[PDB]
Amino acid sequence: HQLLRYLL
Amino acid sequence: DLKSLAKRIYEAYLKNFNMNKVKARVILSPPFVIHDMETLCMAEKTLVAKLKEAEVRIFHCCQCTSVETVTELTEFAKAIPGFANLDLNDQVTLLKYGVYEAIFAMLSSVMNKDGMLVAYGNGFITREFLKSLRKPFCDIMEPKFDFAMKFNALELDDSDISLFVAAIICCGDRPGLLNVGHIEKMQEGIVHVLRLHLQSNHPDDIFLFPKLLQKMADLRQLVTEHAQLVQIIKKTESDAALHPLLQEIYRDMY
Ligand SMILES: CO[C@@H](Cc1ccc(OCCc2nc(-c3ccccc3)oc2C)c2ccsc12)C(=O)O
Repeated sequence: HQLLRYLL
Repeated sequence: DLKSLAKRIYEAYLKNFNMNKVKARVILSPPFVIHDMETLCMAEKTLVAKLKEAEVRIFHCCQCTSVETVTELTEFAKAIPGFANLDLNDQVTLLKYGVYEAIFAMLSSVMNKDGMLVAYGNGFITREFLKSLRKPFCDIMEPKFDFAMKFNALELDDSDISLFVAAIICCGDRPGLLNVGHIEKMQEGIVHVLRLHLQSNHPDDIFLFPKLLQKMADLRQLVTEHAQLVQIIKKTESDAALHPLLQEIYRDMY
């Protein structure tokens, strides 16, 4: 979850 | 402690979501109406410029709305007291399993029995146009109105909703949570402040609290059914890609 981790 | 929790969640909500219930209700009762294919194409020239069969284009525009909402929900979540202190893998897990529940709870605010707002309230798409879509695209639309008409009869306001969406995110039984204890304690704090808020905001709706608890499990089912249609669409429509953010969220769901 690269992009979710990216947001967080 | 938490005599300040409700204020912080409410402020985070108004600060992070471009659309809210007051704005939505005011706009609903002027927006460009999409009611047929020719108005769809107009709206696509006028409203959706930056964002090819029709249903697929509509599917695409819906998912752009989810990507942006997920972006707002992440920022809202970081402002919930306690959340930023969780392990980053837990933060990911909570947003992953919670965003769509939150999305459909909030989408309810821009929907009425006849259709819903689009493009930041600059448009309105009718329920009948959505029903005229070919399957499976039509099928992701109507169950949301079914849910929204009933959730909207509860007449929540933005402050109730902010607490409700916070409760949905900080949810202690999501799969694979590294630290259930800390998350369950965030949850109890929020659900406690919610309970008290509904009591003082809606003094004559004795069962609103339990009713909302029920709306939580209903949204769960709602997302499971939605995720299943999106998986069908993904495997059987060669022209419908899922945005990579949405694809991570949906991976492993069942
Ligand atoms: C593909 O579904 C999305 C979730 C979703 C996200 C957003 C949604 O509604 C957004 C409102 C909306 N806007 C449009 C639209 C159409 C053409 C041009 C511009 C806009 O259609 C709708 C229903 C809906 C409605 C039913 S499901 C859903 C997802 O899975 O990410």
